Formats: sequence, structure tokens, C-alpha cells
Amino acid sequence: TLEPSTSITLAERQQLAYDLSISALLGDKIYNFGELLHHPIMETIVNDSNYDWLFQLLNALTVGDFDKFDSLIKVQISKIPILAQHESFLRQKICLMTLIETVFVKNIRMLSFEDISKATHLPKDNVEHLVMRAISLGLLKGSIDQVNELVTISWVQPRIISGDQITKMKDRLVEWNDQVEKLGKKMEAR
Amino acid sequence: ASDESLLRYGGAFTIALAYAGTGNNSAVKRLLHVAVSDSNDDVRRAAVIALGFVLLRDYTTVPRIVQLLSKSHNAHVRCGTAFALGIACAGKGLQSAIDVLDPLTKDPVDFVRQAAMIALSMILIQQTEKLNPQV
Amino acid sequence: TKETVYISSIALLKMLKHGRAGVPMEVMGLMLGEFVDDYTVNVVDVFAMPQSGTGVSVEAVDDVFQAKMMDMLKQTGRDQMVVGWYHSHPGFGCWLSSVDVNTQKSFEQLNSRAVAVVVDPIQSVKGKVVIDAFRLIDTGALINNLLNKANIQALIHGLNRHYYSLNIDYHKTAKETKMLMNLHYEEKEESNLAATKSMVKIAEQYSKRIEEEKELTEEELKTRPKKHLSETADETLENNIVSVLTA
Amino acid sequence: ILDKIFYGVLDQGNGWLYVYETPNQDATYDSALELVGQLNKVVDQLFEKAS
Amino acid sequence: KRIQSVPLVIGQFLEPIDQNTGIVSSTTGMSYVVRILSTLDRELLKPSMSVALHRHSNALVDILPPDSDSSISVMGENEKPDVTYADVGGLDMQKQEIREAVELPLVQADLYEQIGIDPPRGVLLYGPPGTGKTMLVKAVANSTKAAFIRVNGSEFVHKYLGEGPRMVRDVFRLARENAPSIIFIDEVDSIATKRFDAQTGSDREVQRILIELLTQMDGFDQSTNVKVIMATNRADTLDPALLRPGRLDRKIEFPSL
Amino acid sequence: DKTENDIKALQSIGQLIGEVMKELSEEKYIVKASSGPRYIVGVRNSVDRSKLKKGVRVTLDITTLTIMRILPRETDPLVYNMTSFEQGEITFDGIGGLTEQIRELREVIELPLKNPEIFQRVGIKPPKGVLLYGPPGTGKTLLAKAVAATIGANFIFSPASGIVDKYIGESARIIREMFAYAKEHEPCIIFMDEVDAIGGRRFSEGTSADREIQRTLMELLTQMDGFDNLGQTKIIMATNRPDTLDPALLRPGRLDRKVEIP
Amino acid sequence: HEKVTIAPLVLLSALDHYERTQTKENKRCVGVILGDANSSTIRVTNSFALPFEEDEKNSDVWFLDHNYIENMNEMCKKINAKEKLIGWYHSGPKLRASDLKINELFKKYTQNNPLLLIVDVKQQGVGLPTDAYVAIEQEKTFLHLPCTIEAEEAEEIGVEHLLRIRLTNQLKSLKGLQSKLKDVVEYLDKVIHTILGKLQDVFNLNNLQKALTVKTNDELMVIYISNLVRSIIAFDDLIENKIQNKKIQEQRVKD
Amino acid sequence: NDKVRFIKDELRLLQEPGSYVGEVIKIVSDKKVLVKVQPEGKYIVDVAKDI
Amino acid sequence: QLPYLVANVVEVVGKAAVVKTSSRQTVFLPMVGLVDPDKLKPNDL
Repeated sequence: TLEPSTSITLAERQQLAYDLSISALLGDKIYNFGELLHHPIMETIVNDSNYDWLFQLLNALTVGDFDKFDSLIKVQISKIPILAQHESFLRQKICLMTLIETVFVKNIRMLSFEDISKATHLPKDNVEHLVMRAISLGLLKGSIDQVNELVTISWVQPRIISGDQITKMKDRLVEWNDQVEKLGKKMEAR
Repeated sequence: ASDESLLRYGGAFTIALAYAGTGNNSAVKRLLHVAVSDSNDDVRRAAVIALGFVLLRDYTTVPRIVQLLSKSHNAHVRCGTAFALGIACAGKGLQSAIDVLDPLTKDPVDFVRQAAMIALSMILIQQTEKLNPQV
Repeated sequence: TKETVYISSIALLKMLKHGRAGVPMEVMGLMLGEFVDDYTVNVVDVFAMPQSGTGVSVEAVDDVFQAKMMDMLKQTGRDQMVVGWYHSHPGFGCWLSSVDVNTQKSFEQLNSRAVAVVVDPIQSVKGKVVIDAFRLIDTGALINNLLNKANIQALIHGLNRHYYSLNIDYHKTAKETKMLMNLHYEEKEESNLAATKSMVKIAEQYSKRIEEEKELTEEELKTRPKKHLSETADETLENNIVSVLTA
Repeated sequence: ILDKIFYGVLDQGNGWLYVYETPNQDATYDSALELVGQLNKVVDQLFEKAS
Repeated sequence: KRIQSVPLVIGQFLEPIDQNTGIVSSTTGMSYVVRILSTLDRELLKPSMSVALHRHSNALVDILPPDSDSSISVMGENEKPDVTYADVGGLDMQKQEIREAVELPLVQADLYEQIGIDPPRGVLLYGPPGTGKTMLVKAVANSTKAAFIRVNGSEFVHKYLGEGPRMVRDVFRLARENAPSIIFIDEVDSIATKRFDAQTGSDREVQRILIELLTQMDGFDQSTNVKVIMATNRADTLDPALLRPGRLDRKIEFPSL
Repeated sequence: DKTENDIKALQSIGQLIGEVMKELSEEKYIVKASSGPRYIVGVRNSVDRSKLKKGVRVTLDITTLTIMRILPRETDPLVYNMTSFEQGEITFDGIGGLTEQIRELREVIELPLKNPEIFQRVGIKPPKGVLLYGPPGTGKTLLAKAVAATIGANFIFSPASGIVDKYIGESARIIREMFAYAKEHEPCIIFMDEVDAIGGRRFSEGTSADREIQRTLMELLTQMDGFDNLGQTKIIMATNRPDTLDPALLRPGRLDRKVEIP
Repeated sequence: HEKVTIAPLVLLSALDHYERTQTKENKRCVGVILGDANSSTIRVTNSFALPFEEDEKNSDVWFLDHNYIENMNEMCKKINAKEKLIGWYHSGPKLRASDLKINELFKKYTQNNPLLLIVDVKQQGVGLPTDAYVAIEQEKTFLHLPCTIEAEEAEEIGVEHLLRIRLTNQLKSLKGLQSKLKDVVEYLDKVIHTILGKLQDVFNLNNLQKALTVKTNDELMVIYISNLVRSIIAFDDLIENKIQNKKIQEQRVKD
Repeated sequence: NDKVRFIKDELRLLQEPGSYVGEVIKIVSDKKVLVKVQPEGKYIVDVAKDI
Repeated sequence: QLPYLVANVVEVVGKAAVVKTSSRQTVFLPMVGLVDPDKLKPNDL
């Protein structure tokens, strides 16, 4: 509610862009950088104060290196102390999105426990604890069976960007339509 | 194809007149079809009137086609069958025409009495006591 | 000849809307349209007069109101001239109130083709509207038109005016007729929803037809009824056709 | 078990107590029972008429 | 279907005159001769029953379960009444007396008939109420697990022509339907202490209510599964039709001693 | 703006109330409209179905005669057939020198009303009904008001004749209203002024109008005998003479406490 | 909230009005509606035509009065109090650039936000005529509002006097999906979630009815047995007809 | 065909205000009868020609 | 103007008020200040 009506001041837009950049590393709930590509972080609000960090964050989120976390911003300001709780939450966010697009073109609530571990890059107990927190946070439900090794939780979350949302939508459309058309055809004929 | 009642009524007379004399199956099928499938009170009466003109030459057949229709629901229909016989069986003195017109003559619905009375008379013109006991 | 009264969808409805709310203890009002007579008279529209504390007489036609309403209608295409006047009244087969005739008679010195139509909402709650239209007789028209009529001839040389009933008909366009029957989207989408929730309730609906049948069989025994049973058999067939369709 | 107070059975040989009552199959059984009874009634009535 | 639908007036069917035609009295005071439906003419048609009437149609809309009401306040139904053997011990004669008179036909009509003795159909109870007598009446109803219908017998006493006869009729019918049942007449002495000697005039309105009660009482209860229990503040004499055999056959005393 | 609001209100119509006799079905009810006759009604727009029950007042349409909305049921406060005076208008300590009567009246009334708990522990019921008998003109009336004042009880003054309407059930309805309201507005004194008209004995054993008296009297005995018990609703009967009280009342369990004015 | 009930008089007026003022394609007809709308249920209980004209130079340049609105609501009030104006009317041609722009002017003399009823009141379309919209800016942003009908006790009885399945719904379904695909292709091209995602996996498994079929089947035997008793019953009734014919013949032979 | 017609007759009947019951007080020899109706007051009415 | 309907009352979501008419009929009107409190007092037309 600042930008589209103007009335702005170089001092104000300096606070807001830098303040957004620190807050966006410091905590999240949705996803850690896809929303900042439909989310002005430096799209002519101001480019000062080293907005490289936003792009550094996406590379850091994917690799999941500790060295990369220090070299993301600068040592102390990377850590906060915010990131000490944050890295696990941030961590699950990258895993969840990457799988959600990829595993089945339809989107079904079947995941291997193994391939959630392999993709997130964490040990067997640790992932057990991280998932345990993750169901608590919601946007999930339907009831994962912690024996049967079936991550069987329902499909219901928002899907990131207008990019591979659109690719995925075309595939899904041809299928939804085809299904309808068969039913219709058979009925029509008799 | 005009969705006016007057024009759909008017359509029925057009087959009767066009196809008159010797009868034609296509012509009777269309008229009976309107008579059954149209529920409009002018339209059903006109499509029954219309059968009598087609069928003037083959007049024997008109009591069988209209047999059903005379005992069928809606007074306009019943009115239309009186006329059908009246026009088609006029001068011949068909014994089968008269038998169908008898119930209709004392029908509750007033214009049904009326049209049967007109109808009886056209068939039985210059036919007398003794020749026919019924007159 | 004499009139046959074609009332439009919006005219019929406006007659019922105003009359119901204006109750007996009456509101009064004007009919709008025109015709070319001897078999075509059209009522296009109607509007309400605003309740006056002297019941529904000539004193209740507010001429400023009617004048302002006619002018404003005109500016939206809908204005036409008075083809008569309508109202709401106790309902009578000899004229709905005394006031409607005494109003009608003043009109009749001006016009010579103005009707009084009233619908009575007392008898229009048996699920069949009771609506009448009556006009008074005119000389030199209803004897020139419809031994001859001795009766109506002594009647017109006599009273000069007396009630006679005018026919109720309707006229509506095809455009209205098509786009009622897709309302009466709600119907199609509502139809899916209804099928789904019907299968939910089927647990009970099952059990009652089981009962219906037990009565049914018992009945036929006692007789030895048949008619019911057949109707009773047909109904059950219809319901299964529906149960199967659902699923 | 033998007048069906207990929802299960003894599986002897394992020596464990297991459910058999996966709730009541027969919950619309009585409604069916009447239904049979009506049909028999009908068949008898028709036969009289027939001859 | 739609033509014959709510709103509706209530009436009562008096009798069928001929085919497809019946007489009803509606509750207002206007009596109509009406049609019955052809599918209501056979196998659902009772000679007197409660009906749903249309107020323009003048036709049989619906047949009602008999419980149609009155401008008097409605009577009380108490399934399992809460007084249930409170006072006992030393009521030895009155407990035994009740027990064989009131309980046994409700549980088994059929034994009385098989012996061929008449079952008590009505019983008259005399002596004080609310001091050991009422307690027993309520208790029996509860133990036999019949509906207690507490019926206000000084409440016919309506001051108008007959609402009151219509209501008694509904109640006896509904009792035989909802058998086992007790109709408990609080102070019967109100609507039946009249003319024994040309004293106790002013009781012309209760005379119709009285005839209606006798025709319903004697004409049912032929095997007995529905009991009538009469209650009087001490004792009062009654008009001769109640008292004779076939009705109040047991006359039960509460001991002075 | 306000006068313009009066025409707007005149087109914002009211609708009549009746009370549900009994519900047949959720599609069929018997309702008694207050214009007199009984009707079978169904429902219409704008209802709750969870404020529905037997014996509640409902609102019905003028021209459709169906349940448009459901109302609470209401006592109706009155001054005609039950004149209600919260508290009394004269003090109990200030009329001392009428001491004997004061103390008897305290001990039957005050102690159960404040403390049910003591009567409950023993296992003998709280007191029922009290009679004041002996002169009304010595200041009986003063005492009745005065007891009400200290408890803060709702004082319910009844004209016994006014309980004598000549219509079907109006007379049933009043007893019923008087009791229901006593339970809500409990503690309460129900004071019956000269009991001979709702609690006679009969004129001579005969009847002229002395059956209306019996209709009344059975209703009071019924509430008493009933499952509903007197302990936070107290009824006090007053009459000059005990020689036109009914024997029913004189029997313990419809009056048990009898205070005399000494 | 919102939940909109719409008089059949509204639809039928808008129809009749468009032809009677000789309004062509490429001219709008604009209107007003009033009733009661300060409630959860918006009650549309009347409406009126508004004078509207559009210029040759640009047809998003246009004339609407406000004075025909000033004194007409105060004649609406005088027959039925509570039938003041909250919004507005359209017949099409629909969804123009200045079909947004009647909103800012109609904000001058409304008491909440202009309710925009566009309705295809030539009745030419297929399906719904009611293109109802809450008139919100932000441009022709236009969240639609689903709801027509509810009317008076007197009107519905009158309606019926004037006038006197799986496949049709499936065909509609097919057309929406087919349209949706076409849009998605167009949308990628121009540019160079969740609702679509529940509209594919959920239905993949008559389709849904498959999973349900297990439960259906058991009850399906039962309801079949019920139809079989009915067939027997028809045979029983049949036998009587055969006897009736049989009797008549027999009497004719004796005679 | 009969069934539709039957239903129509039935519908004409189902439109009625009912008949009042009365008691014939006395008959007049000029074709009036004096009736006390139970629905209303006392009336002079015209004897029927169906009886 | 008379002939007018009087009501003899003897009675002393939003607020409901009961009026008793002398035609012995109880009627619903609201007491939300559309109908003023000072237009009810018992014993009064």
C-alpha cells in the first residue's frame, strides 16, 4: 500500500527494501525465494545495500551448504541468531516445493519416505523429527502413516510461480477434458 | 415454422386442400402427427378436419382412422372428428359414419353436439324413413 | 365487437404485486398500453396509486402523481395511454366493490373502451388466482354486435349500463419464454448437488419402501385395493430408476 | 462370546484374543427378512387367481 | 397436489353418507358436506376421524392421527410418571385392592377373557387423594410401563357448545391406539354430579360430554388393555350409566381404619 | 425525518402471534391463532427450528398462515388478573406489636427460601401452603406485604374472582401463567384474596356457577399433588372464616401450616 | 455478506425495455435497481430504465443523468417504502472499457457500493442470463456473484399460470475444460493453482462413482429385489384382465 | 384416457364451499321451505326440484 | 381517522412487544424504536 500511490522518499524505500531482505532470510512460512520473484525485492524500489543476497539465498537453499550460508550475506548477519531455528523450516520448504511439481503430473499425495530424505539431504532420525514438526504446521492433513513408510497426506497447498504452474496445467487440462469427453460420448450415443 | 397459433392452424388446411382427392400416406402421416403431438386446441381440431379432404375418395377408411379420436380426450378433437366424417362421408350414407356420430350428439360440450348434428345431416341428405329406420 | 384482454407477463405480475400489498382497505391504480380493437387489446404495463384514506374511488386517483409517473415513464420508453384502471377489493361476481363501478362510470364519459380489472388475494391463496375483469355495457355497440337477442336488447334500452365479464388471456414473447427455463443455472448445478445428497439419505428412503410393500401385500390378502397396488408398484419402479441413475 | 457379549473370539493355537465383529454385516438384515415375506405372500395370491 | 396444501383448517369427520361424499363438522362451528378422495375412500376411511380441511376447496386434504386440539388447555401426558411407590407399608389393603384391579388387564387382557369374567374397564376410587391413593395410581402406570394421561375432568368444563365433546372423543381414540394407557379423570364429580332429585341444575353443557364419554368408554375396552380410573375428592354419587356393570365395576375403598 | 419514519413503519407491517398446540411433523403443526380457530400450518422463510418446541408462541402470516418466525413464549406481565408488586410497600420490623403473627410467618417462609439446604439434609420436604385466617381488617393484609419486603420475594396479589373468566380454558391459562412466572421469579408469595370463590364447598350441594369454582379448585390441587413441588414458590391463602374453605384444602398436603391471628 | 435474490420482473423488464427503446447492438442500455441491501440477503425488489447515450467520437464517452435518479426513487418510495437505489443495470454489449466507468459516477448517489447486474436480456445466450458482478475497481476486476430468483407468493403462482439430464451437465463440463485449455495456451503466449489441481487427480479414479461402487452394489441388490416384487405384482393384475376377457367370452357363448 | 377424464371431474368437485346441513322446519306448499341451519341463522329457501 | 382500530391492552433478535386488541387477538410488533415505548401503558386504548 506504499508503492502504487507514490508519495515516497528515498529514506523510506531504503528501510523497506533492506528490512524486507533481512526479514525474508530471518523467517518464512510459504517458500524462501519463489515468492520474491512475484514479490519486488529490487524491481526499481531501490537496488542499494547488496540485494545479491536474495539470489545468493536461492543457491544456498538448493545446495544446503553451511559455507554458502556464511557467504550468502556476511557471517554474523547470515546467522542472526534467527537462522539457528530457521534452517530446518527453510530446509523443509525447498524439499516440499521441489517434490510437489515433480513426482507425478497429477499431484497425488503419495511420497516415498526415502525420496523425501534423499532430496532434503538429512539423516534418518533427523528427518523424522523435521516431518513431525511439519505436519503440526498444516497445509497438510489426511493422515501420514508412520508405519507402512507411506507419506500419504492430502493434496491441498498452493503451487509456486506462473512458470511451471502453466506447463503442468496444460498436461492436466488435456487429461481432465479427455476423461469428461469419454463419458459424454458414451451417453450421447445410446 | 411461424410460431403463431393462427399460422400453425392455417398449415393443417394447406395439406388437406393440396393433397385432396385420392389420398396420400405421407399427407395423412403429417396431419395425424400434428393432431397427436401438438397440444394447441385450434391446431388439433384443424388437423382432424383436414383428414376428411385427403380422404374424400377413400371414404370407407375415415371411421377407422377417426374411431379412436372420437373417444379421445379434449372436446376440440372430438369436434374435429365430427367434421371429418361429415365432409368425407357426405352423400354416400355410410352406415359406419353414423354409428361413430351417435354418442357425440348428446355430448355435454355444446359445440360437440352442434357439429355432430351438422355432420349427421350431410351424410343422410335425401335418405328417408323405412330406408333407414334411424332417421 | 367487444374486447378480449391480453395481459403481459410484467402487467399480470404488477397487478398481483400492488394488489396484495395494498390489501382490501384498498390501493387503486392505472393500466397502461394500447390496442387496435375488435380482437386485439393489450395491457403492457401497470402502475400503483399511493394509498388514500377514502378507500378506492375516483378521489384516490392522484392526478399529480399519475402525471409525474406518466412523464417519467415516457423518458424510459414505457409510457403509453390509459387502457383502463385496476385495483384490489373484497371480490364480487357483480362488481368487486361499489367504489370501483362509481369510479368506472366517471371514466366511461371520457373513454368508451376502458376496463376495470381487479384481482382479489383472499381467493388467490387456494393456489389458483381469482381475477376478474368487468366493464359496463355501451349502447350502439353491444347491440350492433354480440329471433335475435331480445334479452340484451331490453336490457340496453332499459339500464344503459350493467356489468359483463371480460375474458382473461395472456400474451408474452418468446424471449421471456426461453430464458425463464434456465433459472426455473441454479437448476443444472442444483441438479448435480441433489443427486449426490440423495444417495446420502437413501438409507432411510430404502426402509420406508420396505414398509410400503408390507402394507401392500397385506392389503391384497384382506380384499380376497388392486388399484392402489398397481399405482403403489409404478411409484417404486420410478424411485429405483432414480436410485440407479444417481450412482 | 457364546451369547455375543464379547466382540471377538479366542484364536487358539496363538492363544490371543482377536476381534471377529468388524461391525455387523447384517444391519439391514431384518428389512430384507420382511421383503422375502412380502414376495412369498404375493406369489401365493397370484397362483389362486391364475387357476 | 398443490391445490390441496397448507394453510389448512382442522375439522372432524362425523360419518360417510355415500360414495365419495362425507359429512364433516369443522371446529369453528361451520359444518360442510365435502368430498373424500377416491384413494382415501377405501382402506383408510374410518367413520369418525380427525381431518385436515382446506379453507376454499371444501375437500379432504388429509386424515390426521387423532389428537386434534381444543380452545381449553391441553391435557398432560407423562410417560413413566415420577411418583412410583413412595408411600408404602401399612396401606396393605389398598395396595392389594389396586393391584388385581388395575395392573393385570394391561399386562394380559387375554386371561380375563379366557376365564370369561369381565375385566375391570373403569374403576372408581374413593377416599382422599394426595395422601396415599394418588401415589399408587401413578406407580401402577409406571410399573405396567403404560402412558400416564392425566386428564383434567373439571376442565370440561368449557362454557361452549359441545369444544369439550370433540376433546373427549380424541382422547379415548388416542388411548386405544397408544395402548397400554391410563385415562385418569381428575374429579369426575364435576361433570357427572347432576339431577338425582331435581337438584344440581345448571349442568346442561356437561350432559353432552357425559353421553360422549359413555359411548367411548363402553364401546371399547372389550378385552381391556386401556384402563379408566375415576377419582373423587371423597365420594360423590354419579349419574346411573357409569355406575352399572360394564364400566365402573370395581369400586375401591380407601380404609377408615 | 421522524414523521416520514411513521409512514415507513406503516409499510413495515406486524403479524399475529399464536401458540403451538402440538407439532405433528416438521411439515404439519396444529397452531392456535389468537383470532380464535385451529389450523394446520407448515413453515415459511426466516425460521429457526431449534427454538421450535411444543407450547411455544410463534408468529404467523396474515395471508399465508404459516410459521414465518418463532418467538419466545411470554407470561405477559399483568395488573388485571394478577397484579405483581416486587417486594411489599410496608415493612416487617415496623409493624412489630403484631409480633406473634410476624414470627410464625418468618419461620415458615424465610428460612426455607434463603436456605433450602437444611430442609434438604433432613429429608422431609420444605413447607407447602400457609393459611392466614381470622380478621382481614386487623392488619392481615399489612403482614402479607411485609413478609414479601424482607425476602425480596415477588409479591403476587390475586383477585380470586378474576381467576372467573367465562371462556374456554382462559381460567386454566391464568393458573398456569401464575405458577410458571412464580418459578422464574422465585422466591415469590402467591397471595389468594378471600378463598371461597376458587375454593368453595358448594352453595347447598347444588350448582349455578359453583362448577366454575370446582374447575378452579382442581387445578390448584393438581399443581400441589403433582411432580412440581412448592418450596421456593410459596402460596398463602386468606379468608375471614374457615367455614367456606373446601375440605380438600383443610386436609394436610394442600395446606399444612395454619396460622391463626390471636 | 452477499446472497442476491432477483425479482422475475427485473429480467422481464430488462428484456422488454431493450426492444421497446429500439436499442441496437453497439449501444448500451443501462439501468438502476432498488430494494433492500443493508442485510446479508440482498433483495432486488424493483428496477427502472435509466436514460443513457454514448457519442460518435469515442463510445466510452457517454451521458447518464442523476436527476431522473433524484426524484424517481422518491416516487418508488411512495408505492413501497424501502425500494431506494443501491446500484445498477446493464443489458450489454457486455464488459466494455466504460462498463467499469459507470461505477465512479454511480458511487455518486448509492448508499454502499454500486451493485452491477449485467444481464443478457435479449435472452440470446445459453445457460445463465445473469452476469452479476460486485462493482469493484483495482480495473474491470469484476468478481462475479451467483444468484437469481426468489420472489413473492403471489408472483410465483402467477408465473406458473403464464407457463401453463446427466449428459446436459456433462456437455457443459466438457465445454469448460476445453475453454480452460484454450485459455491456458493463450495465457502462456501473452505472458511471454489450487482450483485446477482439484478440478485432475481427484476425478482420475461415473469416475468418482467407481470408488463408491463397492457400497452401492450391496444396496443395489436390495433395490433390484424391490423392483422384481413389483414385476410379479404386474403379472397378478394381468391375470385378472385375462379372466375379465375370459368371462365375457363365456357369457357370449351361453347366449 | 378414462383416468385423465376421471381426475378432471374430481378436480371440478374439489372446488366447492361445501353444503350446509339444516333441519326442515316445515314445508310451504308454494315451494318455499323453512330451514334452521346449524351453520347460520334461520332462513327461507327454495325447495329443490331434484327431490 | 375513525373508523379506526383500537386496542385495550392490559400488558404492562431485538425487542418484541405483545399487543392485545379488543378483538381478543395477540399481535407482534417490534419495540426497537420503530414503535415508541411511550405508546404502551396498560388499561388504555
